This record gives sequence, C-alpha cells and structure tokens, in this order.
Amino acid sequence: KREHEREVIQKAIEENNNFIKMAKEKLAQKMESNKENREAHLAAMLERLQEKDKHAEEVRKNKELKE
Amino acid sequence: MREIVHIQAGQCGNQIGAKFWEVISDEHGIDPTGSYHGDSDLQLERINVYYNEAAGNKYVPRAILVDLEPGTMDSVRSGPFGQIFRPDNFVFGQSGAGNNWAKGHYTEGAELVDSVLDVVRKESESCDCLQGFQLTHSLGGGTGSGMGTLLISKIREEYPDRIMNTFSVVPSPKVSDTVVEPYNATLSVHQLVENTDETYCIDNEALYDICFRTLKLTTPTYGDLNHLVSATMSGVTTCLRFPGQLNADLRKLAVNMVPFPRLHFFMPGFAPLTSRGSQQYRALTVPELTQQMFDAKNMMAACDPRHGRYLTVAAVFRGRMSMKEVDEQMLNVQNKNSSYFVEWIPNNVKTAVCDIPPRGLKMSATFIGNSTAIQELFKRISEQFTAMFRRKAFLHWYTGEGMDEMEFTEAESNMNDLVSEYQQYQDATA
Ligand SMILES: CC[C@@H](C)[C@@H](NC(=O)[C@@H]1CCCCN1C)C(=O)N(C)[C@H](C[C@@H](OC(C)=O)c1nc(C(=O)N[C@@H](Cc2ccccc2)C[C@@H](C)C(=O)O)cs1)C(C)C
Ligand SMILES: Nc1nc2c(ncn2[C@@H]2O[C@H](COP(=O)(O)OP(=O)(O)O)[C@@H](O)[C@H]2O)c(=O)[nH]1
Ligand SMILES: [Mg+2]
Repeated sequence: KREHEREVIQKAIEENNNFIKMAKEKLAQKMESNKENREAHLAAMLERLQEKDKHAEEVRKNKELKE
Repeated sequence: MREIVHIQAGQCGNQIGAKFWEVISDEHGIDPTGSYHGDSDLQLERINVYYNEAAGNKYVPRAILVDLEPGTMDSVRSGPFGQIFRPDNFVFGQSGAGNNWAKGHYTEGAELVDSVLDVVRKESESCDCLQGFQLTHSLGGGTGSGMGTLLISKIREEYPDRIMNTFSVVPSPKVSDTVVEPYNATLSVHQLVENTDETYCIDNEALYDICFRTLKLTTPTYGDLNHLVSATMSGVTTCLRFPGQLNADLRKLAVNMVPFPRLHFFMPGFAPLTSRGSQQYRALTVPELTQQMFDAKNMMAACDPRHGRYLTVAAVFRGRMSMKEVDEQMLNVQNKNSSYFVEWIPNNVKTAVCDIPPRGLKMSATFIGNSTAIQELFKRISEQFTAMFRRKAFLHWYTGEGMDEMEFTEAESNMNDLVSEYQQYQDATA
C-alpha cells in the first residue's frame, strides 16, 4: 500500500508535467509555423511588386529603343 | 487504566468529537480547565482510559485534532471545552481537501500525516497498556474520509496488534447535495472493511429522519444531528469508561460482537430520543426503554431490522433501576422475537447496567447491533455509486490526483462482496 501511495502522487506529478510540456511544444510549433507562413506571404507580395519594377524598366528601355 | 487514543479528522469528525469530549467530560466531572469537581469516585476509576493526568491535578483528553483546513479548528479551540485539549495536539494544514478523497488520501493528506503520526506516537509511548484507537470522521468528505482512512492504514502498520475503532458518518442526499459523496464513501468503506475492528455506522439519513419525523424539527441543523450522535457515543462507550463486567475494553467488545472479521459494522440505537434543551420531565420505565431502543425509529442507521437478523447485540442501561426488571425485559424481547436472532449464535444478546445516568435523564438505554440489515445502507451507497460510475461521471476529479479507475472498480467490488456476505448469513440456517 505505501509503494502504491507513492506511485499515485508520482503519476499526478508526471501527468501535470506532461500537460505543461505538451502545451509548450504545441505553442512553439504554432508560433514558428505562423511566422514562416506570414513571411512567405509577404515575400511573395513584395516580389510581385519587384516584377512590376522590372517590367517598367523594360517598358521605358523599349521606348528609347525607338528611332 | 488501559488507554485509548482518540483521533478526530475533518469538519464532521471534529464537530462530533468535540461534542463527545464535552459530554463525557461532564459525565466525569471534568471542567473546561481540566479540573475535577464531581461527587462520586465512579467518575475517576477509569478516567485514565480517555484522560492523561497532568500535574496540578489536571486531566487532558487523550485526543488528537486533525484537518486539512484551519476553519473548524479555530472554532473548536474556541468552543466551550476548547481550552481543554493539549495545544500541540491540534494538527492542521492550510488548503483543505475540497471533498475529494484522492486529495485526502494521496496528495495533500500525504503531506500532513507524518505530523499527525508523531503526535499519536508521543501519546502512545506514554501509555501503560494501550488498548488502541478510536476515530471520528464522515465518509462523504475528503479529509475525514480520505485522510482519515490513510491514518488508519498508517496506524495499523505501526501498531498491528491494537484495536482500531471508528465512528463513521455515512452520507445522505437528505443532508448533503455534494455529488461525489458516494465516491468518497465507497472508497472509504473499502478501507474500513480491511483495517478496522469495529465501526459504528452513523447514518446522516437516519439522524435527519429522527430529527424531522420524531423530534418534530422542521429545519434540522447539524447541531441537531450531532446531539443524537453524542448521546450515542456516550452510550456506546459507557462500558469502557465505568467499572463493569461486560464489554469493558475494546478487545472484549470485539470478541462479543464480531463473528466474522469483515462484518464489523454496527447499528447503534438509543432511548429516549431527545432534542436539545427541550425538557424531559418523565423518566421512562424499563419496559419503555426496552421497546424503544429496539425500535427502528431509534436506530442511527436507516436500516429496517425486520429485514435482517441480529448476529450479536450489546445493550446498555443507565441510571438506577431494577436489574431484575432489565433482565425480564431483555429476555422478553428475545423470546417474543426469537426469529430475528440467529439460532446459530446462542445467547447472542448481552446486557449491562451502569448506575450513572446521562446528563438530564434519569434513565436511558443504548443498543449496539450487528445486524445483517446493515446491508441496506451499503446497498444504497452502492446504487448511488454505480449510477455515476457506469458513465464515469466526475471521475476526472479523482484521476487528476493520479488515481486509476481500477482502484474504483476494486472498492466497488469489495463493497458488493460485503453486501453479499451479509446476505449469506441472513439466510444461513442450523
Ligand atoms: C441553504 C440550505 C441548507 C442550510 C440546507 N439545505 C440543503 O443542504 C439542501 C437544500 C435543497 C436540496 C436538499 N437539501 C439537502 C440545510 O438545511 N442543511 C445543509 C442542514 C445543515 C445546516 O442547516 C442549517 C439550517 O443551518 C447547518 N447547520 C449548522 C449548524 O448546525 N451550525 C452550528 C455550528 C455548526 C455545527 C456543525 C457543523 C457546522 C457548524 C450552529 C448552532 C446554531 C447549532 O448547533 O445548531 C450549520 S449549517 C441539514 C440538512 C442538516
Ligand atoms: N452529522 C454531521 N454531518 C456532517 C457534519 N459536518 C459535515 N457533515 C457531513 O459530512 C460530509 C462532508 O464531510 P466533511 O467532514 O465536511 O468534510 P471533510 O472536512 O473533508 O472531512 C457530508 O455528508 C456532510 O453532510 C456534522 O457536524 N455533523
Ligand atoms: Mg471540511
């Protein structure tokens, strides 16, 4: 009985520790995955816009290439 | 003489315990300071059973007060008798067990129990011939229930050859609406069946019906309930506290009352039933005491005695009266009802008379019965338990403290087996 009493409080502690650990883990994966998604979505928006600059030099070059 | 150590645990345990100390202190002419002021020496002969003798001619109850919360103990410290208890004998924690047996038995109760055990040890060591232990507590809360049964288990380990005795208050939905009380009670009963020698079942349902139906109290309080409890406790410990022949110590009591080790749960009874203050002008006759104390309406456990059989019965009459008449009236009760008494334990009713009546009465009688009808109380707890357990309702409060369901299935099984053992003996013939 006394060894069992010890296991029980041990199990309590363990399950509580494990609840915290899992929550920390799930929180951190969600944060970094949200950070990546948001970076990508902004990288792509800016490069689309960069491609507008390439195309606008290309339209002006083509103009001055007319004699 | 042979010393008894008293432990009271939790709100209920400490309320009924305090109340016991008040009552027997007055029966022995010991006043709140520890000073004797009575006029008989019957009062002092066996005082050492319950009181240590301090220098200055003072009596200190041999009593340990335990709870996981401070509440009821500030309250007892400042009761009428509060100043009587030894102060390092109050053992208390801070957070309370929230009506959770797992907390009482395994997690918070775990923390405090070594401090209790040290006080118990200290009280033991200074005893010439320790008879054993008695505990007051309820089964439906968390401290009295889960911690109190943890204590019993630890005391049994250090003192395997002393008698362990409890006064166990059984929960009822007439008194309490806390939903998990059948869980705490079933877990507790499981412990009690293994680790006690005698258990007096005080059933909250019985006390409430007595108060309502008979004492005509439309709104009973706990104080009303506890008044019936303390009369009873005084009654059942008479033989231990006064000179006499029958059941004069815990072990003699257990050998007269317990034919099989598991069936050690008793129905106490009492006459006359009274409410606090309100007045007792007419003494009962020996025939009235006798009919009343065996009345189902006088039992502190809500069982119907005609539904079972008495294995053994101890009866105690108090106040000055005719022993001859006690004797005819007792014989008359058994002869007129012989079929409620198992033929295979001959002469299973024992009777004591003590000359000193209880405060405010010229005479009373106390009954202690080991009846198979006590199965009814266990059946009621079991039905409440199973309705919840079959859906695992409210279990998360228990597993959140580390318990496993298995522990619940075992308690339930042990209790179902208890009930069927009583049934086996109700039907056994000779
Ligand atoms: C708000 C309603 C509760 C008061 C009440 N009702 C119920 O609990 C519900 C209500 C609806 C569903 C089914 N029933 C069970 C109740 O009467 N209860 C809990 C009492 C107990 C309760 O009653 C009253 C009227 O106060 C309490 N009694 C005391 C009490 O005795 N306190 C004494 C001190 C004391 C003693 C022991 C424990 C705590 C406090 C103080 C004095 C005046 C006395 O001795 O009578 C405190 S709470 C009985 C069923 C036993
Ligand atoms: N008869 C009686 N029953 C009580 C008293 N106090 C609490 N109870 C009952 O005991 C159960 C709760 O136990 P309690 O002792 O308060 O909890 P603990 O402090 O965790 O042991 C419920 O059934 C209550 O109705 C009391 O003073 N007298
Ligand atoms: Mg409490």
